[PDB]
Amino acid sequence: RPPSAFFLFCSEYRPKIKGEHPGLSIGDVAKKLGEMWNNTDKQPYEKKAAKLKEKYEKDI
Amino acid sequence: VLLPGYHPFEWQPPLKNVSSRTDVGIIDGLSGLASSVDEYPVDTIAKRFRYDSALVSALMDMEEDILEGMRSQDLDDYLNGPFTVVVKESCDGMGDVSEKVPEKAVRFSFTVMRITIEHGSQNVKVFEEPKPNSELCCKPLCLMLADESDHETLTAILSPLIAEREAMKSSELTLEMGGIPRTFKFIFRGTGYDEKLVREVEGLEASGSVYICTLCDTTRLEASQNLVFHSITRSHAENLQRYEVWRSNPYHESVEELRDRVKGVSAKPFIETVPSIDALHCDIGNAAEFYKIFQLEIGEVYKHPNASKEERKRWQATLDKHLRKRMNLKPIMRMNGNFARKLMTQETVDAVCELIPSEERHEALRELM
Amino acid sequence: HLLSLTRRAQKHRLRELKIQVKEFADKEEGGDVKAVCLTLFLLALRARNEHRQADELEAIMQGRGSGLQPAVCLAIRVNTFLSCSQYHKMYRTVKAITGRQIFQPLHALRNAEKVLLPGYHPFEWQPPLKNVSSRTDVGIIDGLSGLASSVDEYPVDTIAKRFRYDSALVSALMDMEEDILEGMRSQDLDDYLNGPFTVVVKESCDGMGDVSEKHGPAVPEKAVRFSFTVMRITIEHGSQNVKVFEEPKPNSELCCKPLCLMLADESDHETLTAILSPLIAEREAMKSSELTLEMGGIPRTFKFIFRGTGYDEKLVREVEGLEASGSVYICTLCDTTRLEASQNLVFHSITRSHAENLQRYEVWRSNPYHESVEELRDRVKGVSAKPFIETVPSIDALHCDIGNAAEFYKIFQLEIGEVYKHPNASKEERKRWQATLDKHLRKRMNLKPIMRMNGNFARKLMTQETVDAVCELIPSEERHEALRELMDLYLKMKPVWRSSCPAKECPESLCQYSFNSQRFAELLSTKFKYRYEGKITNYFHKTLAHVPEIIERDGSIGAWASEGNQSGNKLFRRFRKMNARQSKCYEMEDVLKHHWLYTSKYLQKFMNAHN
DNA sequence: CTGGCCTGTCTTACACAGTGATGCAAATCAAGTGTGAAGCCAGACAAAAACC
DNA sequence: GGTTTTTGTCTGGCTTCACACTTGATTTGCATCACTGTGTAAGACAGGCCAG
DNA sequence: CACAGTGATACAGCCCTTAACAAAA
DNA sequence: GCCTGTCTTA
DNA sequence: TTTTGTTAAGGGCTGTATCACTGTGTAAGACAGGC
Ligand SMILES: [Mn+2]
Ligand SMILES: [Mn+2]
Ligand SMILES: [Zn+2]
Ligand SMILES: [Zn+2]
Repeated sequence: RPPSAFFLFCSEYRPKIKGEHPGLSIGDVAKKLGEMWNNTDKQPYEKKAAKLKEKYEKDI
Repeated sequence: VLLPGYHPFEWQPPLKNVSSRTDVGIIDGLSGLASSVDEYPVDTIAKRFRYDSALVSALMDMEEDILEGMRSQDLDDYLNGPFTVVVKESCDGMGDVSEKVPEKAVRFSFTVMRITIEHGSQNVKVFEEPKPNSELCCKPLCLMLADESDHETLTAILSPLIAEREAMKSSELTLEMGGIPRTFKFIFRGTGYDEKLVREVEGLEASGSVYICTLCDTTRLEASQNLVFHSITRSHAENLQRYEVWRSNPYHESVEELRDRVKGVSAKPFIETVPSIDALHCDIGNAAEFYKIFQLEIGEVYKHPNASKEERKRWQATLDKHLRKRMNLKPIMRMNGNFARKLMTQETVDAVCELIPSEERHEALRELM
Repeated sequence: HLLSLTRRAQKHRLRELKIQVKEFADKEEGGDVKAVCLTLFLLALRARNEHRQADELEAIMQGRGSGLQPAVCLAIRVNTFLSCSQYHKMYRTVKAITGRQIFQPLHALRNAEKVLLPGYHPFEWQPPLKNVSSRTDVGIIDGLSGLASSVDEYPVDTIAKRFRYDSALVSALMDMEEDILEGMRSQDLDDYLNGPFTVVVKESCDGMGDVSEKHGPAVPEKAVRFSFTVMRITIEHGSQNVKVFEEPKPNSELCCKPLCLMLADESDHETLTAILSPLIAEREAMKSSELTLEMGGIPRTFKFIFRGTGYDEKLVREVEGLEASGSVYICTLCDTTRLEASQNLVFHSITRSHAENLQRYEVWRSNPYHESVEELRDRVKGVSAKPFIETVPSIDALHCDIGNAAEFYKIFQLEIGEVYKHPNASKEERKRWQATLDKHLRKRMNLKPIMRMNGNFARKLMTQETVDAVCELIPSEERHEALRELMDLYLKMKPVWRSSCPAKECPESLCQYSFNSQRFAELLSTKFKYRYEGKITNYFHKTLAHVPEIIERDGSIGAWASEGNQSGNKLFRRFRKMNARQSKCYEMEDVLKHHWLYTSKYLQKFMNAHN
């Protein structure tokens, strides 16, 4: 399956949030990511998501 | 494993006229009925289980429920003290079965209703069926292609099962569950018989008779006048002896005197039933009476003793129209449960009082409801 | 026993072997106690003939997941006639007890249905079809095709549903995509090649007799099924036409894709033409265009050839304007009368055609040479109503055999009675002749007598052995010679009408068929004069007169038979009982969609997976 | 010689079984990983138990 | 009584999952729809025994 | 009638199981 | 030198 | 030095090919009304 826009975003923003706070838990890191991304700009994420979606659709 | 005839068991004392072989499964429902051209013509095919063998298979089926119920009553798994099994016995014809002439079928079946175990001198229930009237727990005993009004064939096929059941009525069943030998004794209650089949197997007359009740000796006139003070009187043995009285005419009476003497038992009974009533029919009978009272209170029949057919018909039409207007009740040619359910309300009585002049009669109708 | 005791106990009882095994593993297998014990136990399981538990252990150690694709779930559901409720019970039960989701839920199967049904893939017609919509998302359409239903109009008493003919052709092609690609591969051609494919579509239509379900006072309910069967697909690779697909079982109910289902009488001409005319119109329109459709990523083009051979004689005559079967004009291929056909045995030719028949109806209607009804009818050769479907009437291998055997049986009875020598005979004499023949066939040939003509009596009776048998009952042996030669000619003719490809299987039989039928009829005319009454059957007429022309027209006989659709009715009823909403408008389309799915080659591939 | 009136067929009403579709709520998936909970290991040995 | 077994005891350091948290777009679960055919049984009804 | 299509039943084909060489790798 | 449903079974 | 094939006689599960058996659709003739 292809990842949601938010999901590819999360994979790309893992290193930023990690470098600033190294010991943040998975609950904490994901809570942050979701909160700040939820407050947001995010259209290229949805674009990449749609592209990967139709790419996976083609895959039989 | 799941069919009758697999597990071993014992009857103490051995059942009267029943084989002791335990590996018996499906057997011919004709039970050796003669089929030569000289004999009576056999127009039916039937197959059955031996009644005890079926009881064994049914208990073993529910083994898990019995043990878990024993646990749930804070009793020990290994206890073996006498279990009492209550067994609803049932019979009905199944109408047209044909795949396409009518081909009718009778189904003789049973239902395990309750299993109690004795600890000290309390009878603690270990199991009881949640859905007693479900098709799911109605274990089939004998299936035949015959008319339930074909008395000769019906008796010929069903008499061997009744013999076996009579035999089990005075014996104990030893049966191994979870490694431990357990002991069961049975109580048979033939409550699953609609009225026509009750009357047929208990030697009574057909439903149009004056002897309207299969619990008591009332006549239609008696039950109409007395109404409430009646008691359950009839029993299978009283009916066998009333048949013998009809047969022997001991006091040399005429046919009408004899019929009054035996209170309708003109044929010999051959099944002991437990005739009951359906909650549905209670509702339907009450609702039919209330419907007639409503239409007659609208027409005010006490003031018009010589009212003609068409005047009463217009009374009925008035009641139908107003019930459609106020309670959204489609008029009915025949009576059913949903009609009775929607009509037997206090608000319906208010709706019908809206058409009754005298309020003194509103009091009476509302108290009746 | 080991398995009675607890883990601490079993470890106690096995410690010695555990130490020995650890030694063996470290010295030979690099310390993999897990793998060595697994292999020991698997091979022990195989030793006790308990392969099932060993394979299950193998699959759980490999971790290979068991999950059926929703398309396979649909294949099973369709091909075992499970309703949605019954499938749901089985699904939820297997999922609850194994914890794993082996079967897929019902919505997944519905979605997988969408792919296999008409109206899913896109396509184009070049040039666009005349009077046919270009929309590609059309599925089930109302079979009345907007037929007026107001109380003023003619009363509409039928329910029908259909697919759009082009749309159904697209769905069928996409269904057989894998077979087309595999067929190109097996012919040493390329998967990606797109050169023009040609599709030979066999068209069919039959009544399904009674369809009623009844509790006696049986009100009949007849049905008509309009179907098509992809017969072969070829590709032009040179000046050569390579056969990349050929339907293996062309008369099976498996490949007879339902196109229109209607509850109406095949003899009810007004409704038959009202329902079928839109289909015929789409079929015509497609005859003048090329279909482009994407398969495996490559657009392909398809040219179609519709051949209406699935019509039994009654329906042929009805839709082509001819008279009813009792007419003097017995053949639907030529203008012969029964008398003409009985006197002239072999020399007729295939002269009727849809155009001629349209023409003859117009002649009948306008009466241009102001003729009496007998003269007009003679002029138009029995075409007294306007045809409305172009068909290609044929014969099945069965009826050739049947007609020949009926004639040989009658000849046997008359040769036992020496009618060549005695002209007259009472009813009793002929009855005793037939009793003699039936007794003697039952005695020496083990042949049961039959009161009604049938196929396998013909098959078993048309043997030289039976001729020796019957010759045991004939006085003169010149007549023995005559019968042996007549049966020899029969046996020289039979391979042509029975084989699947007579051009390849029996080329000499096909080449000499016409000469042999000439000699056959000449032997009947010289040494069997008595069996001439001016009567003959269409089956015999077609067998002696039209077999070579029909072969040259179609390549074969036995494959365009009337044999299979006797299963259809059964199929129909089943779907109506167990897989159809119980409402007149919906039940029809549910039967249609289920019948479509039942015919798809995709799911049939899943249902033959073991091979 | 003709009723009323006590009886087995007839005639539809009527509930409802169960069809494929539908529609909305609620799991579910997918990623990251650091935990905590959990059965197991080894060896000398003694309880609570059945076998001669 | 001796001679055979089951089943415990004491640690930790191990390996192998489940849970933790978020978002929102799929996928499942489940009850429901509209709808007639069919069985069942509540009716009506002609019918024939018998009396004025 | 022919045949479809039921549950029961008979028959054939399946991969092995003993030792040893040994062919491919 | 008839036509054409209905019916009977194989 | 490490993987598989192989021989021969022969022993159980499993898969499918029938059994027997009747209902049933289709159609092949028979037959009778066109008062
Ligand atoms: Mn009943
Ligand atoms: Mn036909
Ligand atoms: Zn009473
Ligand atoms: Zn011809």
